[PDB]
Amino acid sequence: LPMELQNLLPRLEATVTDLKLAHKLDVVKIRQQLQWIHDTIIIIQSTLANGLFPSDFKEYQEMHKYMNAILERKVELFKFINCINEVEPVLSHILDLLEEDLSATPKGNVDFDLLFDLIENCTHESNFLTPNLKQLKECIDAAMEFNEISRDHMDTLDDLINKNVEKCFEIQELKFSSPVRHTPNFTLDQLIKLLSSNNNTEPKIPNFSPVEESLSRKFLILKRNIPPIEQSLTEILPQRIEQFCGRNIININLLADFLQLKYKRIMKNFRFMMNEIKDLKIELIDKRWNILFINLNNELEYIIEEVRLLLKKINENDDLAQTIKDRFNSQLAKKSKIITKTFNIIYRALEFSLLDAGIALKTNELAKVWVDLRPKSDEILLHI
Amino acid sequence: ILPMELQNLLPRLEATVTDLKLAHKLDVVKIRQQLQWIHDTIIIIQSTLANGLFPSDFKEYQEMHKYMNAILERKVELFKFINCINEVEPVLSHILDLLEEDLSATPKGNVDFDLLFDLIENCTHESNFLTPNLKQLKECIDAAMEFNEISRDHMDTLDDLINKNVEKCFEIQELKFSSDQLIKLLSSNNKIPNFSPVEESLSRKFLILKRNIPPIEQSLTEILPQRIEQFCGRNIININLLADFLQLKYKRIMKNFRFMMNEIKDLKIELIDKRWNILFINLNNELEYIIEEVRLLLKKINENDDLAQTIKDRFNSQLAKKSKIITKTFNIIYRALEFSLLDAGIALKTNELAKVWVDLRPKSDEILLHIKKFD
Repeated sequence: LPMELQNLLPRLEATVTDLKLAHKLDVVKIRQQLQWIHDTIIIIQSTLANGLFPSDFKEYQEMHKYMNAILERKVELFKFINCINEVEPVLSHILDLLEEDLSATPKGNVDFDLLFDLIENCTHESNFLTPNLKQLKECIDAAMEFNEISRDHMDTLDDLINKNVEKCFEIQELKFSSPVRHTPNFTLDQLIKLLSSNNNTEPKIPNFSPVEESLSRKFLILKRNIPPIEQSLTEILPQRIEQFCGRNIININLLADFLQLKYKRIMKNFRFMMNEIKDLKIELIDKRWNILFINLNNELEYIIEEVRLLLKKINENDDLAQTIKDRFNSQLAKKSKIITKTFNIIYRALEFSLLDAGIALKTNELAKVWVDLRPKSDEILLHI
Repeated sequence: ILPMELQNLLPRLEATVTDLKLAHKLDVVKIRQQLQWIHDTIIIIQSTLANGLFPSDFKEYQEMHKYMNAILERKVELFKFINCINEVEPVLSHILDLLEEDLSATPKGNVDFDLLFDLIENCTHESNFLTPNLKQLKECIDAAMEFNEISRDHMDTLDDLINKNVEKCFEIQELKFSSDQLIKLLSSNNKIPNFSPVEESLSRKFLILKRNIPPIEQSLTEILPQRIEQFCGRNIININLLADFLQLKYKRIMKNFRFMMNEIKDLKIELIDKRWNILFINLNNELEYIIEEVRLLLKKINENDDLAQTIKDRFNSQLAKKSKIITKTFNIIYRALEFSLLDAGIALKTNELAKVWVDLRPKSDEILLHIKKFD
């Protein structure tokens, strides 16, 4: 934006630098360059007097664009302030030499000529200095950090949180797209085998399929992704508080105003994702354990009935062949053994507390009948 | 010894490992070793902090200052150190995403379980060590950086500068205590000490001194922000003591400043006010005497009647010449009242003289005006 000023800046540091590291008073040369600096200072101030520099923007966040504008050519504005803040000490260097060369015997009218010029630079120095150092420099630093907290920190966390919500959804699409649509039939032997696998290894997803091995793994990465995000939503409050008050710039009111809304917006979105994952955990764990136990209770109740029917038949028809009576006994033996293996493994399984109150009771209703029937089974297989 | 030196054995190795971890494609058994190595190294690093404690409650101590300096010496390296360990969680997430992309049901899954347990094993040690250590350590480095800036580069500088002003202030007085007319030059002027044309130089040395003050005085009201910021802003309870130390430093420097201010204010009276005062004391004294000179001259003319033309003409020319000086003097003195250089006190003496001269000047003037009539 300040094309005119860019052409001047290089000579400015060159002259200031020359003055900065000169020990000889060339009264003629020093006068020339000091006068130049004075005129150029005024020029820079007039161009920077709200032409293309900070003014009250309390009206709208259009200032965001002006901050972005600063950062584009921030390399240059930093260069300007560094030179101008060097001025006061540069002039002080010049002043010592004047005092050192200011012998009583000579008139030293040169000292007057230059001190008037020096103090002439200082008045404009002090006028231009206060806005650039106090406001412009701070505005670059504030806008630099504000872009960090908004773009690098807040925007990134929203991206992360959204991707966690999609992974949340991506998981459900795998569950629905599987051999087990819902309520999967199993064999009591296999139910034992799989239930017993889980006994041996917060809960984990049961293995209905090679797909469940996948869902389990995918869900584990999802569950581990959240804490860093949740850390950063308790840890961003400090960085948000610091800039919100510490900066004490004119437009800070508007910035903190905006950031508070962005944080509130993303915190809502965060709580949604947390809830979605909570709801998913119940589906992929509690529900799965529920249906498995419905499955158990179905087959358990049936094979318990089968056993009761066999007992009835043996007592009613003890007059039949030993081929028949031996097959009847071997069946009752085989069936009884599994029923107790089932109730044992059930009763050694932690997940029973997850179970819906209804289905847990069905298992318990079956349990009660089996404590009555097993002795009646056992006394018969005693004689065999 | 240095605890940093123990960690400095293998910091490059930790960075190297994560560098290749960032950009690894389809590495299985190799990755298992790499990850495991990092885990063990991290625990070793956690133990080094325990042996020589970078984060510790030294708040009770005033040896904090020593501890700052120690950190800043090797701070260059601690940034390299901090940067890699903070990168761990996101680096492993990339690995996990690569692992998740493998899929392949049971076969890939079995290896994946060995890996995730290893990865989450890295993270417990990363997160435990990483968060507590580096949070406080990074703050402490930044706090130490700023604290030395505000104490050495800002506060110590201003003390040096203030003292040099007091030295110059003193240096001037030694020259004042160790060493013509300005006749109408007074009238030309009509606050410049043009009293000693030779030592008009000393005033210019005072002028630069008077000009040096405000930047210093600016910096003593603009340091309060930087002092207030660092005082409360720092999260560490350790700041409380640093705040106390800076408050004591500031009050010490502020006393020295007010002394230097007073010293220069006292000096200004001695160079500018006193010299102006004596000039006008001197003029009033001359004025009184030349007024007297006139009265005697008037008396001589009147008392001894007949005198030589040579004598009567000399007497008259003196009376004329003396009267003109008296008014030139009154004129100058009363114009010093406008610039307000003349003390209100010595003003009264001039006024007392003025009154006697308004009674004599007619007696002077009648003599001269008869001579003026003659043509």
